[PDB]
Parts: sequence; C-alpha cells; structure tokens
Amino acid sequence: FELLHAPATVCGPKKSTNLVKNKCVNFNFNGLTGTGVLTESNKKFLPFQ
Amino acid sequence: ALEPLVDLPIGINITRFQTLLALHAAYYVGYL
Ligand SMILES: *[C@@H]1O[C@H](CO)[C@@H](O[C@H]2O[C@H](CO)[C@@H](O)[C@H](O)[C@H]2NC(C)=O)[C@H](O)[C@H]1NC(C)=O
Repeated sequence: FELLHAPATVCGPKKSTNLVKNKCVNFNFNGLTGTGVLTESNKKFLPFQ
Repeated sequence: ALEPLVDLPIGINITRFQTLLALHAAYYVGYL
C-alpha cells in the first residue's frame, strides 16, 4: 500500500458526509483523521498538492 | 522552480536516454 500526502486513488468503502464549516468537527480526508474548525482559505495550493 | 507533471510506476532499470527532433534551437543536459 502506498502511503503519501499525494492524491489518493484507492480507498476503503467509507461513505462521504457533507462538508461543515466555521464549526469544530472531527474530520477525515482520505484517511487523514483529525479535529478542528474547517474554513475556506486564501492559500492557493499548486494543482499537484 | 519546476512543478511536477507526471509519475510512472513503470519499473524500468534505466541507464541511457536521448532527445527527439522534428523536421520535414538548442538543448542542454545535466545530472542529479
Ligand atoms: C540494472 O540493469 C543493469 C544493466 O542495464 C544491470 O547491470 C549493471 O550492474 C551490475 C551490478 O552487479 C554489473 O554487474 C553490470 O556490469 C552492469 N552493467 C552495465 C551495462 O552497466 C544491473 O545489475 C541492474 N540492477 C540490478 C539491481 O540488478
């Protein structure tokens, strides 16, 4: 199994929720489990990141 | 500064290369 910060292409069958913002939540992005306030950001990621 | 374009998990054990030219300019080669 390749584990990297690059875009994932194989995933387990976990159902995606909606996205909730400006509120404290227990998130998981492609297996990236954490906890925090998700909010829209002016950080212009390059298209490969 | 050069961003990525491509990655190939293609398993070649490389030692050599060349460019290709189109006909009916200059190029430069360095090492890492
Ligand atoms: C990768 O391919 C090369 C051939 O293209 C293999 O051979 C090279 O390395 C060997 C290491 O023992 C040398 O014995 C060979 O003389 C050498 N050949 C050339 C032309 O450079 C190499 O073994 C391959 N890699 C692995 C890990 O086996």
